[PDB]
Amino acid sequence: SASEFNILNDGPPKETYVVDDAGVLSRVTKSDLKKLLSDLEYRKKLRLNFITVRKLTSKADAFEYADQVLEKWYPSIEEGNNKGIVVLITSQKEGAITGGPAFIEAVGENILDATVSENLPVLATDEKYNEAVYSSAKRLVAAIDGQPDPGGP
Ligand SMILES: [Ca+2]
Repeated sequence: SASEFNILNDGPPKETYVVDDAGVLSRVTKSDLKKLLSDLEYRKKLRLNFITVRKLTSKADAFEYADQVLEKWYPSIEEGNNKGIVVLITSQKEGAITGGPAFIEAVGENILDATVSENLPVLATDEKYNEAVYSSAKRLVAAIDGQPDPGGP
């Protein structure tokens, strides 16, 4: 699909932290994401990007595609070490999260697995894409900052 290709092709958003290809997020929430994530990057030197896509032309799943984006956008560990990539496939109500070792290590498997099995699928099923993405961003940030886990929906 032009979507699957564009997302890969266009590379990472170095000004915004979001590629809303499915167009399911409001400009206000995208502004709030940029603020939250630009602050995370300033403080912890971790660059977390969110990607929304309606459907994947290929048969690959969310995690497979997330990994494909990580490797294409950041083709070396020097570039990808502190990078995190969250994918949300809106039609499937499925999410995935991948990243470099430093990013993965900072979040922890507990929160990584919880965000993808709770916040993302649950909120998107209820058509709350803005909350799905922003609550996930908040939950991952809390894990990174060693703060109390806000929990899922
Ligand atoms: Ca799309």
